[PDB]
Amino acid sequence: RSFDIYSRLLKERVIFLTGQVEDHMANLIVAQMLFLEAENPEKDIYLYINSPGGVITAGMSIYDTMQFIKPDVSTICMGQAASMGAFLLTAGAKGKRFCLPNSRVMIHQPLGGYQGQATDIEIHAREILKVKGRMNELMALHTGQSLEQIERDTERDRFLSAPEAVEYGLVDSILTHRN
Amino acid sequence: RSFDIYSRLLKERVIFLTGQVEDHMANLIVAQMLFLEAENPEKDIYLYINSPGGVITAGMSIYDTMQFIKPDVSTICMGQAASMGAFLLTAGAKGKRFCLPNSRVMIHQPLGGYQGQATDIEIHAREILKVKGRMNELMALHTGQSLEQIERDTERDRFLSAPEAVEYGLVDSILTHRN
Amino acid sequence: RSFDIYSRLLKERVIFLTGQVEDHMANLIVAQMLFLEAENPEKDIYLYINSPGGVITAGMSIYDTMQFIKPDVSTICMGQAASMGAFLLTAGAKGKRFCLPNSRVMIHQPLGGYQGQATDIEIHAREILKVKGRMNELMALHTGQSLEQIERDTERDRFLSAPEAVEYGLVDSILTHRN
Amino acid sequence: RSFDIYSRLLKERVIFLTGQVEDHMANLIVAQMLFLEAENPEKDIYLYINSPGGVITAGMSIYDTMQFIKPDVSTICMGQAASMGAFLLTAGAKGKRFCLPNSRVMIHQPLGGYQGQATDIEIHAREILKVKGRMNELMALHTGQSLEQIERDTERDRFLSAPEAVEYGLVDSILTHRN
Amino acid sequence: RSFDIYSRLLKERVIFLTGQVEDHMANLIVAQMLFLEAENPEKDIYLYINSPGGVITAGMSIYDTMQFIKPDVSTICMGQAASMGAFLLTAGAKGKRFCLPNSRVMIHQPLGGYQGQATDIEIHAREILKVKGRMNELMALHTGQSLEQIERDTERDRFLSAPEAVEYGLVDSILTHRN
Repeated sequence: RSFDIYSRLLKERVIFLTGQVEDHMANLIVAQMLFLEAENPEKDIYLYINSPGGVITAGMSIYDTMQFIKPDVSTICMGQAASMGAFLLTAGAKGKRFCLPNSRVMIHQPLGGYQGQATDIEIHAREILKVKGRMNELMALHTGQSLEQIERDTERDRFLSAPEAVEYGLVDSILTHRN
Repeated sequence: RSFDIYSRLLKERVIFLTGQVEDHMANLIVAQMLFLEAENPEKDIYLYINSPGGVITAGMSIYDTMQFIKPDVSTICMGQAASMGAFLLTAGAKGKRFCLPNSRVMIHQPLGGYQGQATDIEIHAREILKVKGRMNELMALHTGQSLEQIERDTERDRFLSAPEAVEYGLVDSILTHRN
Repeated sequence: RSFDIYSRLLKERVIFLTGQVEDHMANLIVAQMLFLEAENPEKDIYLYINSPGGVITAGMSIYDTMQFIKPDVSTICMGQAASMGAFLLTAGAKGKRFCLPNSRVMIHQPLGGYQGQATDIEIHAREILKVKGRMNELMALHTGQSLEQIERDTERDRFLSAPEAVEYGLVDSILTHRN
Repeated sequence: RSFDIYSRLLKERVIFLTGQVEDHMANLIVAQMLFLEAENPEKDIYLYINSPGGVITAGMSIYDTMQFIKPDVSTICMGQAASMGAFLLTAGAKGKRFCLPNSRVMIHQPLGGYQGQATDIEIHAREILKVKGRMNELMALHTGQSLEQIERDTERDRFLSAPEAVEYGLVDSILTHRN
Repeated sequence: RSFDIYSRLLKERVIFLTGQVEDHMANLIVAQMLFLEAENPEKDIYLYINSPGGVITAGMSIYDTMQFIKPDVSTICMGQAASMGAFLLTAGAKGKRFCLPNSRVMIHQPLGGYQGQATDIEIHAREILKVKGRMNELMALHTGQSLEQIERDTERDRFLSAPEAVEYGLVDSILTHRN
């Protein structure tokens, strides 16, 4: 009886990624993902996305589980998919990634901040550059775009309307009307 | 019986949109729409609106779900419908957008801001202005008012009574007594 | 059923170690493991990790549990698993420790701090060294390096990507894709 | 018999695929497979492969036919399997793909070339890419690697030894001695 | 025996049209058909096609022959069927035109060239124009589309995947497995 709306939508194999991406909320998407694999490792899974990004590693826990699990993971971004939100979005299974008409996307680069000794600082700094780069490769690969474009387009906050994210390979098309 | 009051009204295809428009409440509304559509994609969906407005990207996520789903979304304004609230009110299926007798409407332009490097400041400013356009075009369409007209009317706050709102074209008519 | 997704997943014998490691969530993990050993001391027990590190005594309460129960413990890594979370990872039963593709490890030495009289400062100072003392050996032993290598490698913060993770013998291998 | 050693070995349901891959020698493979199918639809077919690759269409006419026919087509790699030779190698029935101890494998992306007007250059440029894309998907399937693991690794000539090719999902096992 | 494999297959009414289309390999195809019509003028005849195209007149001796003989020539494309190749594929008996999964099709208008006195060039180009006219007509026919539609689609090389091919009307369906 729509006792719990989301639990109910989990029976249509739909999952919601909303807001701040961080460990726990991420973990709750993983746990859903896995649960759906088992309930049926053959049917498609739905990941709706309206988020501004967040802690990356947490963000990556979702990503790897989207690949790891048997079923294809379709993604539909509504409202906004930014930074890490844009990533998991374009990480949907090819041909199954969407954008509602006025949703909007944003890309940019790994953000961070360490504090301590010079020695330690080079350590964590070298690390963020590696991640900055991997994230760029994994993005080059899901978008079909060169490492040059990503690198340039992601050095600074960059926005895309629904048409443009399609035109960029980020999502495959625009769902305008449930026909 | 009436355990959970809202659940039961969701069974009468009634969803409430109350207060500030932000990611998590806007998301619980979209899910209500998806659930209602899944249960019966033909009967209209009734959306009551009493909100002061809020986060645009969160609003649009509601906007696109409304226009997406096959079922028509009848929007009803009680109390007030400001900014993103008015926006969503004027987006109910043409013909089924209402205002209870004393609800109130106000409209304006997007509010926001950035902080950072001039370069980054310019990217974010053309982006909110890119949205201002798209938002103004969309207003024009739903109300029938000309783009160029909605602009003049949105540089500043503009209040609308139920009557003037019927005339501005934001709503179709006034609901006074259940007949 | 699917009231608590973590509850349901606990059925497939899957336990999650998530976020900061401390006395109460650690214990919650200790109980889930104990609970499984009762429901089948023969079937494997899965333990997902995405921890940024935590407290030591509490970390051990777990460790010592993974070693005390009869069921084996396959640790899988998603997102990250620093400090105590890298330990517990490489503490999984041999050949059943894994790192998803973009997950990341990071190992270092026991952080702490004390306050008060000199006599006691030495007392707790001696004690911390003994803990690092004992921590390093166990790392060597679980990984395979020499109490000296491990030693080196953990004086400062140190990262290892998924691959570099196996090579150092922290994890048996990169848990690729549900095949 | 021995009058014609290959004809004699076809009787034992064995087909050799040797050297450059082009329409004609490929047609002959397709014709030996079609022919074996017609003689006995249930018995395996052994496709020995020692090729440096060649023309992709010519090969695809061999991959589709391989999959299409009812019999299981086991693939044995001797000497070398590169490019289209490695694709076809990995395309044999699951479990029934092998390598001899010193077979060496090499995978890489598609090669092509067009000459003409920019407009036409466009079509051809984008078709070669559509092809690289379908090709990378199929290598994902038959290997278990993720679409992104293959685009990554085939981005450039990658050499795999017998055990690495087993360890990678290209072939199922290494045949050393007949027993 | 299996001395000649294309012969054994001929007995199964299978004819291969491989690579370049020209008078002599065309004439061989044509005679193979007349032979199968005399054998048994009722049974279908299968024609596999893996060809980049070729000389038009040589192609029409094949086309006119397929239509002329009582037997229904089913057509099945492996690898690729470009230009006159694609023309012939779609010229197969109705409902009896196929494409294996990853075979590809390419369509386009007639190519040619003359050398001489203006008058002769006039008489010759006029002619290549009559042929384009008839080539397009016959394609509209066999595929279902309309004259206007083809000429549009065919002015420049155009690629079609097995699916797109069926969607377009060149082939009736995609053969995937022997059921």
